[PDB]
Amino acid sequence: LDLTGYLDRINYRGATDPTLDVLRDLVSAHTGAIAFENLDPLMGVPVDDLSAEALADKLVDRRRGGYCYEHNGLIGYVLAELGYRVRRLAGRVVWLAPPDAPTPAQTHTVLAVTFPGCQGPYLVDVGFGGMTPTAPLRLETGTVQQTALEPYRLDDRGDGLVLQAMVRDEWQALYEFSTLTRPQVDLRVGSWFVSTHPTSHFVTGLMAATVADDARWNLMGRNLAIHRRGGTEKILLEDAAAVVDTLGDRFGINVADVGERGRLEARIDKVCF
Ligand SMILES: *CCC(=O)c1ccccc1
Repeated sequence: LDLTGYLDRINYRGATDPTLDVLRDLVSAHTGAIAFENLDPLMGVPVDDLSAEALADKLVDRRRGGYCYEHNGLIGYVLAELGYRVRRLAGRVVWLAPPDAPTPAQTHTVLAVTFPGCQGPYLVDVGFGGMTPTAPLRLETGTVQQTALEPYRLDDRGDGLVLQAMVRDEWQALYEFSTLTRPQVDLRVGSWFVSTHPTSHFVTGLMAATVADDARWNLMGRNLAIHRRGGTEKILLEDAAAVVDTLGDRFGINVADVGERGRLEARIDKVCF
């Protein structure tokens, strides 16, 4: 119910009516202000509470980032309060995987959004780390949808859909999802798995992502990548202390919220180095 707190956090100043332009402006403000991060699962802190109060406490009041369940959870509550009709969906991540790869777990969550006067439903995803669409996408197959960054495309895959994006020089399948509404409890089960399981990439490693000035800032451990329209520059971070500095400065995460910096640096040192 802390609508004001959220809007100030994302530095939004426009209108609040449930329209297409507002949805575009909110998604752009959210993706540019709240970083993607897995500092909680990395530090052995599970992501179990997906209520409006818990997510606003962390992502707004404490100035932290989060992952898919936290990002799409928070924006989903905000949009519902503004008058948008929000349906929470579940997805399986297939990024960089070939078509014959083993069936992935349902560890991603996206939103199907409608509003007064809309021609059709819209896909909203502000929680897909390094490749999250910075614009609401028409929930329709075949159409190429250009954003402020990469172009996106949805295609019909079996009993559901698949979101694809043109990364570098080829169309890459990001995730496959069903358009069926999933209850909150199913999302909690998925979030528990991805934040506690010893095999999860969010437990074993560090991942951080943001968007700032027509560019994508992606961090995989000590590997920082800045993806621009022109090209990509890669920076190999020297030590765990420099990694924490990047998380605080470049990514705008309140690192002090995690606890003693020495413990976070030691965890990054043992995991990334
Ligand atoms: C919650 C899952 C999530 O945020 C994610 C999965 C796979 C790749 C990027 C982000």
